[PDB]
Amino acid sequence: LFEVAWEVANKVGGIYTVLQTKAKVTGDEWGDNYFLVGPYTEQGVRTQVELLEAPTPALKRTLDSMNSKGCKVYFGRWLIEGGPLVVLLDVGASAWALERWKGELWDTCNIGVPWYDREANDAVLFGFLTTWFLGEFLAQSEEKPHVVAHFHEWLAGVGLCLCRARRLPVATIFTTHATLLGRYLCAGAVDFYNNLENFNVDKEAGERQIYHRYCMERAAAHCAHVFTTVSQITAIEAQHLLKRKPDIVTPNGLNVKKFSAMHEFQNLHAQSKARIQEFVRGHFYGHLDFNLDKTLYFFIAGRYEFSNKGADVFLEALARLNYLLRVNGSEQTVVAFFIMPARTNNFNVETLKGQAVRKQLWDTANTVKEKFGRKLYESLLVGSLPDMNKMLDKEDFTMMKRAIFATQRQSFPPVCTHNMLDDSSDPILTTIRRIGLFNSSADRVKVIFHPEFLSSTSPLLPVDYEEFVRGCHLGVFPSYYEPWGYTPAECTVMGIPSISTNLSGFGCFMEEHIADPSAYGIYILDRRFRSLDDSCSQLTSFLYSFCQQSRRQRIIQRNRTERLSDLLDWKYLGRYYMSARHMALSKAFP
Amino acid sequence: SEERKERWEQGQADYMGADSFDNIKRKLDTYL
Ligand SMILES: O=P(O)(O)OC[C@@H]1O[C@@H](O)[C@H](O)[C@H](O)[C@H]1O
Repeated sequence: LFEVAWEVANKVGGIYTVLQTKAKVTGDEWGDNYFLVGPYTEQGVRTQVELLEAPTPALKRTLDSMNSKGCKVYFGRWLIEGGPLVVLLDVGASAWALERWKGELWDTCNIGVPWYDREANDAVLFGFLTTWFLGEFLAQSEEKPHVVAHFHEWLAGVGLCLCRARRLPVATIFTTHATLLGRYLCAGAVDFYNNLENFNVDKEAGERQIYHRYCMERAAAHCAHVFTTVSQITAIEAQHLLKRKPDIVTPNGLNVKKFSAMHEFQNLHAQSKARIQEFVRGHFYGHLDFNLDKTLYFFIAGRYEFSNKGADVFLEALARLNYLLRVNGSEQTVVAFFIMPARTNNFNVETLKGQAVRKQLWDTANTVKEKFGRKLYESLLVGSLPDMNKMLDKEDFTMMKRAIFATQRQSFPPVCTHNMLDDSSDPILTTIRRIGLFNSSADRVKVIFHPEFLSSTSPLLPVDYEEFVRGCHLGVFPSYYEPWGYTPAECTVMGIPSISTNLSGFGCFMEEHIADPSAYGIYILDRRFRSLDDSCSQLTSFLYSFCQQSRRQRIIQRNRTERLSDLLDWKYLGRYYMSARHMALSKAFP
Repeated sequence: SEERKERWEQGQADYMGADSFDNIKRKLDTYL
């Protein structure tokens, strides 16, 4: 089997980890016949692949022919789990025959590529090199075995049709991840999911300069023996856009890091949450007037996309929840984190000041408690009891009093833990100001914006992304245009409830495999057949419902959501790949 | 076909002409 992908040497997308995790199961299935094809990169040979100068034990002549004919190729082992047998093909080794190749490419699949797009030319030459390698291999393989070709990415798939143009007896599988033109559709201020039946595809690809990319994407999809797509909604949009119904859906699987004990994922949540509290205390010095044992932590993560990630709907849902909580007379208060990496400079002076004040209060408490420990030790040694008539000392009260005096503050706490480069055009802050969330004492919803990836090297919040995710109570991911969705899957594996939509690939996948997806904590929405107001009202209702449960009910919900990690593991998702490969083999040669 | 060289060389990408996608469909379908 041959895996063809452009993300073997560079980590530009999530395909890298998907392939790395799938390599173990694919190798276990295919023995020593598992080969992977990828481009050669100067930056991806140092600590990314162990180059094997020795010839392949089952393949010696083709490498010699390829090297003698001018092109340069390398064999080796990918520095990932399992046993990978990877080949790296240089992009400049055969850069001297682009004109001849495109001259003989006119009659094959009739694709044209602009001369100023280096990436498209590199993909085209990669496809030519791959089809040449397959031709050489089958010529030198004595035609004894049968070769199956699997393609994961559209740049790497351009050569697939080339194989179909050479009458090569191989099984052709085309797998796509997302539509490139669909990404630009969502920014056109035109409804996309409710108009899926009518696309003027040719022109919208034309004037937007993405015509040829979609052209060979659709050519590869049509020419392939079998076509696969990541999720159900992505399959539907491919059918209504590429005019070809995918044979089967191929959701992405993720390896799960099991623990010795089932409940350990709870303990990792217990301590990590504490690390959050020490932060929020520091961010709320002089305004800590609410019980912190009755506080809920919500968060939304991922790339800084406003409409495509559902930040706005989450914001007005939280505003509605705040309005509702001020009429029910409840004491529950929620804190919402926005891990939205944006462009920022420096830190916020007030936030660091709050951290320093918290540390100073801790130091004062430590000194007073050490003095109390000394006095109590002496009294216990003499054989008495502390009557608290000497712990006053008439001196520690002075320092504690001036500490409390210093803690006093008049201005409101800030909403950002950084300093925005621009503030008149930042959507998040404009929406927050518009809806009226200023972290006031009378409010019941707090907003914390941290436009930076969480890392242990940061001065404030000394935790990475994984620990912070494990510390929260419920992740809200109201995705709008999300092909598959990795963050909700990661949260589900970690063992926390999540809120998703059927529009997202993960939500659609979960909705069609488990009945009644409400008792397991995966709160599904409906942004496809409902208006924005209905969706936000349903989200507010879900948020209130989550706020309604007790601690025991939350423990039940998290425990039940933990058991769903086995569903997303590759051990279960490999069945779809097996079915697709078997169907391709049957279609090619019985 | 010669007049179709430059149209896909520097990126004209004609779409209301006689070079639509179906013009590639009805000759690629013969490949299988
Ligand atoms: O999940 P919570 O509602 O925040 O409960 C708080 C903590 O949750 C889990 O870590 C454990 O059950 C702890 O025993 C409990 O103290």
